[PDB]
Amino acid sequence: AHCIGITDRDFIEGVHGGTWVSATLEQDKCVTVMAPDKPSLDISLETVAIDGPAEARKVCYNAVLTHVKINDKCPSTGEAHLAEENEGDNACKRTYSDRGWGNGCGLFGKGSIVACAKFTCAKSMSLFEVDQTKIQYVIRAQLHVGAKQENWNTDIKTLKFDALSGSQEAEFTGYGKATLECQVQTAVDFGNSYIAEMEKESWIVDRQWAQDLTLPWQSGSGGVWREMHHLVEFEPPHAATIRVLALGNQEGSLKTALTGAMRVTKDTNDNNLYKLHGGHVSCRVKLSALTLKGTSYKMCTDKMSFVKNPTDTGHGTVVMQVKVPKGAPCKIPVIVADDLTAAINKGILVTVNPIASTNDDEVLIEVNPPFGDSYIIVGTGDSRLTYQWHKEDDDDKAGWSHPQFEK
Amino acid sequence: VTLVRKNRWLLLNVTSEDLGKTFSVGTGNCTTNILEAKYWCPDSMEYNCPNLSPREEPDDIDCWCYGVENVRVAYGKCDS
Ligand SMILES: *[C@@H]1O[C@H](CO[C@H]2O[C@@H](C)[C@@H](O)[C@@H](O)[C@@H]2O)[C@@H](O[C@@H]2O[C@H](CO)[C@@H](O[C@@H]3O[C@H](CO[C@H]4O[C@H](CO)[C@@H](O)[C@H](O)[C@@H]4O)[C@@H](O)[C@H](O[C@H]4O[C@H](CO)[C@@H](O)[C@H](O)[C@@H]4O)[C@@H]3O)[C@H](O)[C@H]2NC(C)=O)[C@H](O)[C@H]1NC(C)=O
Ligand SMILES: *[C@@H]1O[C@H](CO)[C@@H](O[C@@H]2O[C@H](CO)[C@@H](O)[C@H](O)[C@H]2NC(C)=O)[C@H](O)[C@H]1NC(C)=O
Repeated sequence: AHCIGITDRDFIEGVHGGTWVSATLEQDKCVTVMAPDKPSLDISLETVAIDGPAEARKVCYNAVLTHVKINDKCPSTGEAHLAEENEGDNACKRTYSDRGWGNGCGLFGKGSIVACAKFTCAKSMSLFEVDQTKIQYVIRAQLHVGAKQENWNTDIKTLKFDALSGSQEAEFTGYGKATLECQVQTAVDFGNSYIAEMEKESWIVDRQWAQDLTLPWQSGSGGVWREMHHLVEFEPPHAATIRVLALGNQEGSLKTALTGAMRVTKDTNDNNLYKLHGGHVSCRVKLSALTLKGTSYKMCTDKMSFVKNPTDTGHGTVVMQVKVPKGAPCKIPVIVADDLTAAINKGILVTVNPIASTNDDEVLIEVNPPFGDSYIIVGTGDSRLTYQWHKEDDDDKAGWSHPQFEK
Repeated sequence: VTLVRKNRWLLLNVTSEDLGKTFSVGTGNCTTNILEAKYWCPDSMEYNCPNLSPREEPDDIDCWCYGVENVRVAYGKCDS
């Protein structure tokens, strides 16, 4: 029933005799599935996300240098060394400086000089491996039974999926069950893609591009920084000193490069859940196990009333809320005719076999009237409810496709 | 300034208060002209101070010693 609350909607029609239908679920869109003698089924794609992706790399874009040591030796007296060269948390550079009289060397020429600095990564970008199989996606399912809007959330069955999760059953008490075989289709190939994270912001990036970044990177589980020299600046050496400086924060450059990349929404509650954008889900739905409640109910013959007058949904359909004070349990007779005399239903009833199980029940009914002038008729006799309607013929937000038969 | 004996090396630990100062070390002396130097912090620098001959004028160095061997200067760039 919740498709009514959703702007972008599509109607799947099942052919009498078929048991399966095919539906394409896009994000922020809803699909109403209708089959003869079957209750209509609203299905919608809530979220498509990846949960707990293994961290492949970390890429430091802001480094901090501390404790700079520099050693040197006069020409032809041997190479100069530091203990830090053996220390893995140190970025070092070996080079030579001009030496001679004036800096305490008896020989004029290139003398050895080495600089080491303690490397600490202030800020790094995380890179996650996205597993095709660990990809999760959630689908909301609901029926058109006559529930008030205020109750929709409690009637919605939530179907959780992952890649190769198997078919998921949606069981509705009194109306049977529907079965969903879904296959998730992502916009991005994950064989050549990382999930990049900087601060709160996330993106989908290319693996080769990320590996080719001239920046210090750390392996999974960490404990070692490779290519520190990318964020360390060694100025041309003086006789016995070298100015070593940490490079500017490369946050800006990184963001700039990331402007040309798709973005990912990190889940608010969970720090490990990453919601994907634009993906769609191809679903195959079995309806043969769905049934209708109140098929045995006698038709409502008592005076009913409109709690909510027939109102346009924006989908080209009409919703009304009908109160049944007496006669329950009973079937609510609903048709959409050409006039007040004819009794041929020209409208399409979304709420198949509307019933009122108890007295003073308020049943929400949706129906698709034909174009132009028609009359909505609820119940029969002189106490019946009538409401003149007109359908503009203008374009509506709802999409209709060809009815389908699948064995 | 503080001067400490560390293994083979003699450590000239200077601050901004020691700018341009010459100190009598043993039988010789040592001098530093390091604008960069302020007070001690992890953001530090440590390197050699060349032992120069009696008439050897400093060249491309901001720290040196006359008659003193194995001296290294160390300083911080942080403010107290
Ligand atoms: C830190 O230490 C530096 C090194 O000094 C060395 O020399 C000895 C004497 C000790 O001081 C040791 O600590 C060290 O090994 C100091 O730099 C040097 O300072 C000395 C002392 O002032 C300077 O020596 C002087 O040089 C003058 C050069 O001018 C003449 O030189 C030629 C010969 O080379 C003459 O023929 C010409 O006429 C030139 O005019 C010279 O005139 C001086 O001689 C007179 O003084 C000495 C001692 O006072 C005395 O023995 C002699 O008989 C004369 O009366 C003297 O030889 C040296 O040039 C200078 N070197 C540099 C590179 O600056 C430094 O000052 C010191 N720092 C502090 C703060 O003290
Ligand atoms: C240079 O001198 C500073 C100042 O004394 C030294 O920093 C001291 O280190 C001790 C621990 O050894 C700590 O209490 C403080 O960090 C400093 N103390 C004081 C009183 O300032 C620094 O370690 C020296 N540098 C070297 C290379 O020895």
